[PDB]
Amino acid sequence: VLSPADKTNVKAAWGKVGAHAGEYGAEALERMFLSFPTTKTYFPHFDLSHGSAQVKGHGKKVADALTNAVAHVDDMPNALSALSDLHAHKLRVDPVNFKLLSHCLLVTLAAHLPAEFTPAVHASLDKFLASVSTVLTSKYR
Amino acid sequence: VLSPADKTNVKAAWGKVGAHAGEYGAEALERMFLSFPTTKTYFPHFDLSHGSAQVKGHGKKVADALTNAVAHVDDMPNALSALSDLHAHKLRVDPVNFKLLSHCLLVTLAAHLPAEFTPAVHASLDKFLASVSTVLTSKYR
Amino acid sequence: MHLTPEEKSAVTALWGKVNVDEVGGEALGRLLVVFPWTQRFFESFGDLSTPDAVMGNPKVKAHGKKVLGAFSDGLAHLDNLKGTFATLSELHCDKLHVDPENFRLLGNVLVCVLAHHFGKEFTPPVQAAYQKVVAGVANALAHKYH
Amino acid sequence: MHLTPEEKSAVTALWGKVNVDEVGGEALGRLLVVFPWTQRFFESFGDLSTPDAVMGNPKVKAHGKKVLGAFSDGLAHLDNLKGTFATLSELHCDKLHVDPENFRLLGNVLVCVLAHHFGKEFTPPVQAAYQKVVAGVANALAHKYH
Ligand code: HEM
Ligand code: HEM
Ligand code: HEM
Ligand code: HEM
Repeated sequence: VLSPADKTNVKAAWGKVGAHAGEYGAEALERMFLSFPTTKTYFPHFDLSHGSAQVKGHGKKVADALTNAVAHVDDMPNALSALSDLHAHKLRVDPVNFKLLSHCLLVTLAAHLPAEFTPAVHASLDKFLASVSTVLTSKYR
Repeated sequence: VLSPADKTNVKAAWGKVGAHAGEYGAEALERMFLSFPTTKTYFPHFDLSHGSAQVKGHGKKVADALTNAVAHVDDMPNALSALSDLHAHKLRVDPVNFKLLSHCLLVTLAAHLPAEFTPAVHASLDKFLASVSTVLTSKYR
Repeated sequence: MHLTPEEKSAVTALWGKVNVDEVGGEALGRLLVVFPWTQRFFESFGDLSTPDAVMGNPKVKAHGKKVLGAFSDGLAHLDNLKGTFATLSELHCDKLHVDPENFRLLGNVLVCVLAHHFGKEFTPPVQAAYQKVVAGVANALAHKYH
Repeated sequence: MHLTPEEKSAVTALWGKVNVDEVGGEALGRLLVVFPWTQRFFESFGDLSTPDAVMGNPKVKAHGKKVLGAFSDGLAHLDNLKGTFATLSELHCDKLHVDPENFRLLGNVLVCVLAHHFGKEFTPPVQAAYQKVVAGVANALAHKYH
């Protein structure tokens, strides 16, 4: 579970993301596609080329959802219900892939928020992404 | 989340285990040690030889805890508080390992409860070991 | 493989007693039931709404036999799984879009089916040799992903 | 270890800019902080009760430097990691009893550390090369486990 400390950390680091969330979302996807090519099996229908608008479009969607979970940090299961349903029932992404994206999101943030990406913040952001992933996978079986 | 069917399935299957749980505990560890030798890193102080009393004893211990978990299938978090503590603050076993013992446990039940190890029961037991795993690693950080 | 002559012989000898028809059908069906999300690739098979509907689905049983078939032939090239599954690796990537993680789920399901079937015969040492093969097979199949 | 020449040049160019003393301490400290369970191996290091107590612990810094030291040597033998890491693999298994999953956690933390330090210079493609490298090293460190 996320502690008050964690919550503060997350709201703060995410606070700094601001308006770049969209671009950071797109970037985390590309990093993921390049480092863990097996994740590409879920986007057979996408143009995964560099600067793909589909990827841009998708990065924004992911970022909006994360931004929504930060806004509702005390009621994530409910704030993310719909997305939890979609993933469990339609997309059916294998659970192991959540950890891969999480990882790429952490790399992206680290690469953009050097002053904020402290050990303490890093730890909080990692527990956070793990919790989002848990929610999104909760209705799988 | 364990459905009512699942809870039923589990209680049934474990019901048949009966006075052999200890032996099945011991057998599952032995299978874990041989199939996933990296798991042995947590038992440097044990004699991991076949039929070792240390392994046997530990087998009982684990089996017993599972029993207690089936019994409090409705309140696992509470029934295993202490165990969650021990693992999070003392043993500190890496989370990946729980999935390995869970698998060796299915294999063991399967090999001993042919009639009872139906597809639906298999699914339930898996979910159950998963839940048990979540409980035991919930206070890790 | 990093199989011991002894480990090779154990694998080989149990396999001889396997009904691929039955084990193939059961392994694939169990997969679709335990890990419901793997059903995403088999929508055209029909009703997989229940264990019963999965286990009974002929399309499932027949796909299961095809898969264990190929697996079975791979046990004859245990010293070059890579070269045996190369074409199948490309297919799975480029045509089917199957996440290699699926190969690992099945492997473990396979092991549970063998234990189920052989009881006593499926000893810790025999399971150990099989775990190495399933891992080996999964790796070979995933080898050509890009 | 499928490092294309261009992947290998990229690993090597960036590694040129690293202060192993520094990166070593940061990577190890951060591991102990993000995945506190890993602190099980260092009860003789003293106070690891808070982030500052960990990050600043003279023992953690000195150990980090040692670790990254061995890793750097690894980077000069990308061709023979298994060979390079064999006595270390044995030691970690037989004497230290370190679960190999620890090697993968450290690799991921290291990647975040490099991102932290190089910012924009740590491009998607450079990360992908480093991902292959930390995995190759973790595999080499686990090769002698039994
Ligand atoms: C915390 C991590 C994740 C978040 C926040 C997230 C969120 C989302 C959102 C907001 C959408 C779009 C739904 C819509 O159409 O409104 C989506 C779709 C999708 N996601 Fe997830 N997702 C996550 C993890 C993953 C992972 C790890 C994968 C696979 C590697 C994945 C695969 C997909 C796919 C294939 C789609 C559909 C895209 C399309 O066809 O346009 N997701 N996700
Ligand atoms: C299925 C989930 C598990 C359950 C229910 C379980 C249960 C237990 C129990 C009941 C004990 C003994 C407590 C006591 O001594 O009073 C124990 C101790 C221990 N467990 Fe866990 N365990 C689980 C998973 C694991 C795994 C996967 C590992 C490592 C691979 C592990 C490593 C240990 C160790 C090293 C000990 C201490 C042994 C000793 O020194 O006597 N446990 N566990
Ligand atoms: C033991 C590992 C596996 C082996 C040896 C294997 C082998 C095969 C073979 C031989 C085919 C026949 C297709 C052809 O030649 O055109 C096939 C098709 C296919 N496999 Fe795999 N497979 C494996 C695992 C999986 C898994 C785990 C899944 C998904 C859960 C999967 C999904 C499929 C699908 C969707 C097809 C296409 C069948 C069709 O055309 O309807 N495979 N596989
Ligand atoms: C890149 C991966 C790693 C490398 C290259 C590496 C390298 C080393 C080296 C060179 C030593 C000293 C050898 C000696 O004492 O003779 C050492 C010791 C040690 N390593 Fe590793 N290491 C790695 C990862 C880890 C991790 C991730 C952990 C624990 C999470 C760990 C735990 C230890 C411990 C506990 C010692 C002994 C410390 C002492 O003197 O008390 N190592 N390692």
